[PDB]
Amino acid sequence: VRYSLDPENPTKSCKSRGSNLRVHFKNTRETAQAIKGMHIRKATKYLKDVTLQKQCVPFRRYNGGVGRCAQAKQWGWTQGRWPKKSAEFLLHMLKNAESNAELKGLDVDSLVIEHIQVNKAPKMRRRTYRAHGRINPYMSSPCHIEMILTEKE
Amino acid sequence: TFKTVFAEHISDECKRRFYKNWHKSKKKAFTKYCKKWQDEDGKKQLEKDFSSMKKYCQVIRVIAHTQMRLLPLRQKKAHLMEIQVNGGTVAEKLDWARERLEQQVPVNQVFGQDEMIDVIGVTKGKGYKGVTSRWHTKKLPRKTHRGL
Amino acid sequence: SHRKFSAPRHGSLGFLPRKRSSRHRGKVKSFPKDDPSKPVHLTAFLGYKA
Amino acid sequence: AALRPLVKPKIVKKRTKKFIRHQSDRYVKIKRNWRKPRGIDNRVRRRFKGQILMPNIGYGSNKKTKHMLPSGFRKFLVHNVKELEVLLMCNKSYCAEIAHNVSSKNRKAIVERAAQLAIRVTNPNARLR
Amino acid sequence: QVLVLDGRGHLLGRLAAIVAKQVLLGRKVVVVRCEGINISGNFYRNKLKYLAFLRKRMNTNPSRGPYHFRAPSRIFWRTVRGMLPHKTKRGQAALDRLKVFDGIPPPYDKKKRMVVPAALKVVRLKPTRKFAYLGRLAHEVGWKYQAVTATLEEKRKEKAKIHYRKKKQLMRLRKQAEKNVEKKIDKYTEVLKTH
Amino acid sequence: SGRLWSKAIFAGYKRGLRNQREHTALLKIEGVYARDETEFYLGKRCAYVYKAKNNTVTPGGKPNKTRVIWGKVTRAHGNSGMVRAKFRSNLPAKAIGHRIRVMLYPSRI
RNA sequence: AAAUGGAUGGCGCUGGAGCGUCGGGCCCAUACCCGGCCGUCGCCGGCCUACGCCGCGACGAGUAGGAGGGCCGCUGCGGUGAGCCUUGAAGCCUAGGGCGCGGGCCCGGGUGGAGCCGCCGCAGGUGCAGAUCUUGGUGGUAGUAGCAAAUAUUCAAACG
RNA sequence: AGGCGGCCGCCCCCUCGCCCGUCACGCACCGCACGUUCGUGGGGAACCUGGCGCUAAACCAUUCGUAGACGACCUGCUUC
Ligand SMILES: [Mg+2]
Ligand SMILES: [Mg+2]
Ligand SMILES: [Mg+2]
Ligand SMILES: [Mg+2]
Ligand SMILES: [Mg+2]
Ligand SMILES: [Mg+2]
Ligand SMILES: [Mg+2]
Ligand SMILES: [Mg+2]
Ligand SMILES: [Mg+2]
Ligand SMILES: [Mg+2]
Ligand SMILES: [Mg+2]
Ligand SMILES: [Mg+2]
Ligand SMILES: [Mg+2]
Ligand SMILES: [Mg+2]
Ligand SMILES: [Mg+2]
Ligand SMILES: [Mg+2]
Ligand SMILES: [Mg+2]
Ligand SMILES: [Mg+2]
Ligand SMILES: [Mg+2]
Ligand SMILES: [Mg+2]
Ligand SMILES: [Mg+2]
Ligand SMILES: [Mg+2]
Ligand SMILES: [Mg+2]
Repeated sequence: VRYSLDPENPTKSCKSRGSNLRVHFKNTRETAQAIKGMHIRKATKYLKDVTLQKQCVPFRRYNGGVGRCAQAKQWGWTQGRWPKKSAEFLLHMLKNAESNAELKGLDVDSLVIEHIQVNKAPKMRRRTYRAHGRINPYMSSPCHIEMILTEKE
Repeated sequence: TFKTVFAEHISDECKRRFYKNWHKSKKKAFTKYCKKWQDEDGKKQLEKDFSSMKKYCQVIRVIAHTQMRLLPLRQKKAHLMEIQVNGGTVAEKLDWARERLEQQVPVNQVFGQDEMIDVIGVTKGKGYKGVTSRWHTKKLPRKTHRGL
Repeated sequence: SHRKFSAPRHGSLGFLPRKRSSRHRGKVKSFPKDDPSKPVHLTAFLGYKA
Repeated sequence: AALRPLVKPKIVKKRTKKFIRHQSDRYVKIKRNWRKPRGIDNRVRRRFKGQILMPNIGYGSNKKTKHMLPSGFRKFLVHNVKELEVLLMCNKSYCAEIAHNVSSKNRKAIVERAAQLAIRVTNPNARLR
Repeated sequence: QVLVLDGRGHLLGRLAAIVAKQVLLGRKVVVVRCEGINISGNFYRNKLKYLAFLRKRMNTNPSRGPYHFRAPSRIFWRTVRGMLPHKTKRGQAALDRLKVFDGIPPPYDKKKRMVVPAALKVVRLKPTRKFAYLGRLAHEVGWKYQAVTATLEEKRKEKAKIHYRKKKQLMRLRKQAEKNVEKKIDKYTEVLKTH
Repeated sequence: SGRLWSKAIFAGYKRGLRNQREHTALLKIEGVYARDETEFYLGKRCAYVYKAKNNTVTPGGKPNKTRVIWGKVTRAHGNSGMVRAKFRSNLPAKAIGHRIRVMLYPSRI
């Protein structure tokens, strides 16, 4: 499999992938824009604080009908939400990226996330029952997740 | 607003008004200004201001605050005001203000009995309520589908 | 059209921008006009409703 | 600086825009090819100013300089050696151009034979090792 | 570069026309003393026209719609808005080039002030016609700053009277100097070629 | 030292009310306020001078930010001394209200 | 004297930017003139693809409709190109280079992995924006409405 | 809506700080544009340099309830 953004040098770079994992695409995109470009220890502390709701994740693009929070003013934005499950899956992907840095034998402290990406996946269909005896589909929207991490100097 | 002059000492209640988080703040508001009052070269630049203030201004407003130590509230922040002095000429108004800097002003010194005196405040809070409780409009009768 | 029973209109339109105030200490919109004849005095106070 | 053909004048094209189809900007199910709008209301047919311009016979180029490359030759496609050797008589007006499905092994032999016969080849240095 | 125009005894529409044409070409023009602009016609009709203009407003939300400026500088500025193509991004740069000031600012206390002759009351109005004062009109309609502007204008006229005596003193000294001698070697050539 | 060119302000295009004619320009030119006055300026040349962040020149010494579009005066235009002009490439129409140099080129005294 | 706030177009305009009489200049449409270029038509000319070649002159709008031309295009068939290709064809993409007034085409670059085209004739189920078109897919609406008929759960431990 | 304007006393130099006249060179780049400018323009990223100083404040977490649909708003949180 390939990756968008072939990195600057694969010697100092490690990478990770997630294929067909049951999350929401929109929540994972809005939390990936929160993570992207931050150091890895700050990102791990951040995604441990998201699941305990001490610090939030801003919503920027998919901002429809999302209520306000006080914690959003760190990001210069007015709308925030605390996705548990997206933060858990992205924490697991960061742990896999940590283990791949361990296998390639790098400086485990000074990684940053140079590139991250989330895109939609082939969705699965259930169905509901709406009035006058009608059927309407009820479909998920899982995502594929790429991340490319690079050593800071 | 021409220029503002504050007094030689500023109490902790006013400093707590200037700050937001007194627990976090290092109290550093108004130290260099009091040092300007203290030193002699500061006074020369300071006494030049009251010479200019007599010359141009129509209105002099005096900044004061409440003593929160006497009150049984929990707030402990002094509220600041502007109080326009409606006395005579600007010279004696400014002499009155510099004569009474850092003094207490009792209520009996300004108001008097039987004086018809207006009140300005902020009303009660009743929250985001509806039309019939806001504008005192009339209820629709019982038979109305979707709301009365 | 021609409502057939004219009512005094509810509320006042003069107070229309109904709004939480920008300040909870009630500021003074205007102080009364001075004269040079009177001796020097003040015109305001703070108070606490009990 | 290759062959410098005969006298070719300052070519005028009268418009260089390759005229677009009406409402092809608004959709992507309309490709960019021109097609005569035959509506009963259409502003392009009514020729309102500020709308697009229909191609017609007035925009045509000069018969002296029709089908002229800016180098000064008229182009002519070629597959192999014999069809290259037909231009042995008229090289100073008609340039050769090797077709896209000619392989490199025969393509270098064609460009070498053209270099002997002094015939302009407009894409001589593509698809090499 | 800057055309500093006076406003006493000019006409509203004429001065607006000349400023509006000069501002589209780039010469940055500043209209000073806006309160002294005279409007032709009887000023009862002038307040009647501007009062009906106040009556013209949107009935659904008066915040969105016709802003009725009351200061006379803003009156003249709205009149020049009505004559420049402001919805285009040409006239918006033109209005940003244009500046206007009721009263006189401290740079324009001392900068020299031009007077447009094609817009003067003296030139345009046949003398038995009635005119207006835009200061009178603005004080009747909502501009609450006449009593400040009158005081400041008295103050600056008092300062200009103390400057003019000094300048006339210098000119008396230089004509005493030209009454003295030994400039006359050059003055024959100068009178031959237009002193 | 000293300025050799006369000052002129680009006023717009030759136009009707609705449509323009972009192959010709108009020039309000300072010091000229009469049809009789705008006769000396026929046949002179005009140049538009501007800046660009690439570095391209003519024999004026060294590479500069400066670029210039040339052209020349055709004929008088109206009573108010305004002057038609034709350039080699048409105007950017950025220059409405920006000064176009009128040079003392073809002097005919 | 009429209902939302508004219309000599607006701003405005009074030794006029109004009314009536006029003058001298000045502005400009695809109209006119001059000049270039394309096509149609006509009148020819030459014993130079004679279905080509030049020359002259007048003219060119257009729905319903009618003809002519198309070295415009798709798919197949006989003939032909000592056609083209595993040293890379078809198809696809392309801020690349061009041609034609266009229908469209040619080359460059990258994918791609086994067939493809030019010309002269021939034959068609032969060219898409629509038909509340058919089938297949995906958006905005949107992480929103909504997971509320019948009272109700709480603590500790265990396996994990 | 003021930072430019002016005076005085001292400081190292100019007595060509301007006109008329004598004298000879300076790139004379051999016909040619975008030249002269207010510019030691305006803004941002950094690099070495001497001198003068400075050692914070928001927002969150929490608490209040004069305020709240959520935000927003009023407040408290010194080791006495
Ligand atoms: Mg909501
Ligand atoms: Mg259901
Ligand atoms: Mg059923
Ligand atoms: Mg309440
Ligand atoms: Mg009912
Ligand atoms: Mg007020
Ligand atoms: Mg019709
Ligand atoms: Mg009217
Ligand atoms: Mg036709
Ligand atoms: Mg295969
Ligand atoms: Mg083909
Ligand atoms: Mg093909
Ligand atoms: Mg078939
Ligand atoms: Mg069919
Ligand atoms: Mg279709
Ligand atoms: Mg159709
Ligand atoms: Mg349909
Ligand atoms: Mg469908
Ligand atoms: Mg859908
Ligand atoms: Mg809702
Ligand atoms: Mg919901
Ligand atoms: Mg239920
Ligand atoms: Mg366990």
